[PDB]
Amino acid sequence: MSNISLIVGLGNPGSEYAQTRHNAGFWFVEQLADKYGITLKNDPKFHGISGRGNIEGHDVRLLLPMTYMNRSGQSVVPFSKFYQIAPEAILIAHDELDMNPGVIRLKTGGGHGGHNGLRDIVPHIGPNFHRLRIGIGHPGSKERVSGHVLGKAPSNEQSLMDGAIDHALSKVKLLVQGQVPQAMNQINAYKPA
Repeated sequence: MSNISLIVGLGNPGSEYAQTRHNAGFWFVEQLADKYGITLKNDPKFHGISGRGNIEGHDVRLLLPMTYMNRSGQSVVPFSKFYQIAPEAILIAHDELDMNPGVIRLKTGGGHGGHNGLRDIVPHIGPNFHRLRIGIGHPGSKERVSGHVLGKAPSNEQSLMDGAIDHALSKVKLLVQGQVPQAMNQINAYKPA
């Protein structure tokens, strides 16, 4: 398998969305960046904030679109095309409504599952990139979905999510080194301690 060479976190720009559940992807990539000392800088050419550096012996790019969530493809697509990165070398971290806080899964392929950031990406690069689905819970009804993803989690649910993100972070070495089945097994087995 392809090594993962581009890791994307999905979310919305600005301090009012930084702590919301819909920025789970940003939390993961920001924390990865600082773990490895990768600096994320403004990258207006690609409508995002990006960085590059060594993670566990491999040269990896990191991207946070600054397009707003529903327009994420306007950053991910031209960036991946410019650097000639195939979908199979891409990991996209995002909030997943269909999984509870503290649940996290790595998935390869499939569609957007209703996720409005992935909806903007699958059409243009196809589906065969990897996803880190960070569970944020489902509020109860189709009506409350928007206020839930656009809201800040209470501290109990947030700890659960952070625990899950910390675990995936510890598996990034397998991902960048091409070890995706092993990483999938090991990420997908997580349960809160």
